[PDB]
Amino acid sequence: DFTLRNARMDDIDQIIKINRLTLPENYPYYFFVEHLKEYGLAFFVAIVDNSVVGYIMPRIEWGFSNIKQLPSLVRKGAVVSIAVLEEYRRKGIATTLLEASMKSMKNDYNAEEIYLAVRVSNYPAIALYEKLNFKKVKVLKGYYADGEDAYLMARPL
Ligand SMILES: CC(=O)SCCNC(=O)CCNC(=O)[C@H](O)C(C)(C)COP(=O)(O)OP(=O)(O)OC[C@H]1O[C@@H](n2cnc3c(N)ncnc32)[C@H](O)[C@@H]1OP(=O)(O)O
Ligand SMILES: [Ca+2]
Repeated sequence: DFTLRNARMDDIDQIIKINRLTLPENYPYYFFVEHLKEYGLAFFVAIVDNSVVGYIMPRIEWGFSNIKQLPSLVRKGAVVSIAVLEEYRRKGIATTLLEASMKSMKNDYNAEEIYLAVRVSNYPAIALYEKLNFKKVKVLKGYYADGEDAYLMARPL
């Protein structure tokens, strides 16, 4: 009893509120907009009865691989941000969001790998990512504003 669709401009202040409720990393309005315009096909929301209850915001880029050691550039997707409102957690929504985004990154944007950063103490997200075959690649020391470390996590597409 949730449905998944691509995010639209009208979704964004609902998205921003979700972000502010669930996450310390609170991006300004234009940030969400630029990513919706640039990588929209992989940017999904989860809807319950006309309200947004979750989102995933993607990025697509050229960069060096986290999966293999090559001197040349590869096309990568990144999970910039993902959140599901507490009320609707453990229903498979974050899983459905990430799979939908990964599919688009692969098919619409020709990314060959995806990565993200997650707090070393965010054990629910880590568990989620690991169930989706994400692996720990690196520890990013003092990555977050409050000084906490991050796992850089990655997987092939
Ligand atoms: C920005 C970044 O890239 S990292 C930040 C991630 N987002 C946040 O921290 C915001 C606060 N937290 C949340 O919004 C959610 O808890 C999320 C995004 C981590 C997961 O949302 P959910 O919809 O509940 O995840 P989902 O239902 O798809 O769970 C799938 C699997 O993930 C694991 N998992 C998810 N949440 C938990 C949890 N609290 N405790 C233990 N395992 C969990 C489980 O193995 C779960 O499988 P199962 O429920 O069938 O046993
Ligand atoms: Ca985190």
